[PDB]
Amino acid sequence: ADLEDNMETLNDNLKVIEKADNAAQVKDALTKMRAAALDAQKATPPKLEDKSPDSPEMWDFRHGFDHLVGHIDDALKLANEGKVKEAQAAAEQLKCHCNACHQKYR
Ligand code: HEC
Ligand SMILES: [Ca+2]
Ligand SMILES: [Ca+2]
Ligand SMILES: [Ca+2]
Ligand SMILES: [Ca+2]
Repeated sequence: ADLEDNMETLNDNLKVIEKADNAAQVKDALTKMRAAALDAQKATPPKLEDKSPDSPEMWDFRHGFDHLVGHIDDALKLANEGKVKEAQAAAEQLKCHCNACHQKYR
């Protein structure tokens, strides 16, 4: 549903997470993020123009959303187990996924 908007959704919900008060909020943000990541994973960034879905760049692109959903799952667990700050920290550790893709395909 538009790659810009998917990316806005991940960004945004990182902020709510840092600012959050209780796991239920954090739980909801990570939900939004996960869906965003799966939707984004289906799109074609401008730099990957006329690259066939079997190209390494488009494989690598889709791959990058896979590691990230993993780490979002791994953080959601902490959420459902009431463990806020540790999930608020796991969330921070997600910026490792953000940087790597961007530097390649933004
Ligand atoms: C590739 C597998 C990506 C990962 C993982 C993340 N981002 Fe991304 N982002 C990606 C691309 C290819 C682009 C450019 C889209 C375009 O319109 O050119 C972006 C852009 C953003 C932006 C800017 C959005 C805007 O208003 O134009 C933001 C704020 C952003 N991305 C955030 C973001 C965060 C917070 C991520 C980790 C949780 C993250 N992205 C991962 C590609 C990829
Ligand atoms: Ca746009
Ligand atoms: Ca924008
Ligand atoms: Ca928008
Ligand atoms: Ca905004």
